[PDB]
Amino acid sequence: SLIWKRKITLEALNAMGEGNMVGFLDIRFEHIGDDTLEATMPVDSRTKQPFGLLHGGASVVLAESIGSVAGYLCTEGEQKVVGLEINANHVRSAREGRVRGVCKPLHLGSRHQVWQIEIFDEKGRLCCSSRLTTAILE
Amino acid sequence: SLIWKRKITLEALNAMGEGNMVGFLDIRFEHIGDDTLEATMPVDSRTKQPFGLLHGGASVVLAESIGSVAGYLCTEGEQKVVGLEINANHVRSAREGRVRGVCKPLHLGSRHQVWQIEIFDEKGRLCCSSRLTTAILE
Repeated sequence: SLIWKRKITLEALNAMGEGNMVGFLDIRFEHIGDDTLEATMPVDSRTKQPFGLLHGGASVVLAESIGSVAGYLCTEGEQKVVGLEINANHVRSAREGRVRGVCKPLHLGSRHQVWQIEIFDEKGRLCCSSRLTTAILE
Repeated sequence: SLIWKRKITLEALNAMGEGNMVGFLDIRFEHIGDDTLEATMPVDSRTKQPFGLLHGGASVVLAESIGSVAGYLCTEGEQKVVGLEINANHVRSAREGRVRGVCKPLHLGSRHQVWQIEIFDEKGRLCCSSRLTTAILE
């Protein structure tokens, strides 16, 4: 059940975000499984909408940040991935703590990938369910 | 045609984002047409992915931020809107300057709305095309 083509530590994964949006929002990769990737993100002033709830766009930032790196980790050599389409349903609000995105593959093709990212609050309740489609670039 | 059911100034729209994600990303509402709403956002360390390009999630934050306010402005009284579903197609990268989101209605119903937000780079080229589906809550 090992999907990755590249090895990475959590440390090197987290180093990527410095000085860009992932770093700005304190998105933190927490777990690399054989076939899943997890990261968390705070529900705070940088990720809230004007009414004090997690911004739906911040959930999508989290989903795309995880899916894009998972996609890259399933390519090899100088190959890369480019995001084509992302979609999400917002099913429950969040207001505090950190939310966790859990990313698993739906398709790992030679030309495209599809990733499912589900985002949960600290009580394990689903707050957002998303899918990302990428193209592989040679 | 005039779609709005509430009056608001640009200054009042821009005040909403102070101390939350919209303000922190320097998202700025710039134009209220009779049937269109426009805001801009910088491509910088707050909105880039690790390779110097506008993060696709940042495009979705911009789209959801504009569409949510647009939706609200087409309701009345104590009604509000909640975002249900969002999708976005990433069609061109952006690397610097500001991008501009342009939000227009696809459908305004009594109980749900569908908004389209197109995001253009500083040269007017389409970079992201998104749809936001909202519910109107009493």
